[PDB]
Amino acid sequence: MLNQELELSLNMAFARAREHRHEFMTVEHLLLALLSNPSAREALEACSVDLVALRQELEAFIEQTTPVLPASRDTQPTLSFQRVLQRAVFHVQSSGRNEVTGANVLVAIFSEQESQAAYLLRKHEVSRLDVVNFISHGTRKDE
Amino acid sequence: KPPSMYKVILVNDDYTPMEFVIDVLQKFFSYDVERATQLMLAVAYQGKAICGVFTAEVAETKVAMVNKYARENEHPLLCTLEKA
Ligand SMILES: [NH3+]CCC[NH2+]CCCC[NH2+]CCC[NH3+]
Repeated sequence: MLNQELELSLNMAFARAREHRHEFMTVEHLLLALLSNPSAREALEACSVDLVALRQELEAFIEQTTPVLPASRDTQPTLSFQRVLQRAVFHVQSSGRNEVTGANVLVAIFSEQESQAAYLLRKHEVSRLDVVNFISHGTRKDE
Repeated sequence: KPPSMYKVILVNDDYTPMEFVIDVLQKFFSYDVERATQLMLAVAYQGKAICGVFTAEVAETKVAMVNKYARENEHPLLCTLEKA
């Protein structure tokens, strides 16, 4: 049911997009907003990822690839974005849990193969398993 | 292995009005009248034309939106996407 922390993040990404009159709120918008999500930040820190760089990369990517709306139709979620969020909701429900966290959403991002977000995560050597191990079992740090 | 970029393309058909194609280029591709007109012409002349290059993610959504608009306005305007 999306814990309150996630809602904030989802709202944050959405505002980020509208604020720049972006035609689309993308998966990359989602990830950047997740960097400030405790549940999501913790998993990434546990995976030893340079959050300074990642933020730079995502922000640079969003600016250069996201179409802007003409001064002359509001911001819209990409189909990729919708799948990620729906994937997280489903898995939480199907695994018998009450709330969806940022970490669960983060996990679901790895399923969007052609997303820049999945690519950037792999570039920082973070796989889906690494995040899953940290969430379920001990603070299983990458090392 | 960065995600690949995609060409968003409009295909020519005999039932869609040129006026509608121009509408599409303006509403979804942010083209002005002049640039939109020559792109619709290229579509009619060459059979199809590349209307833009976007990231896979954006391209996928853009194609679905354009086709949805065409269908809602009862036109067969077919929009597709190609890699590279
Ligand atoms: N596609 C069907 C989804 C099935 N989900 C099963 C989740 C079960 C989680 N607990 C597994 C038990 C671990 N020993």
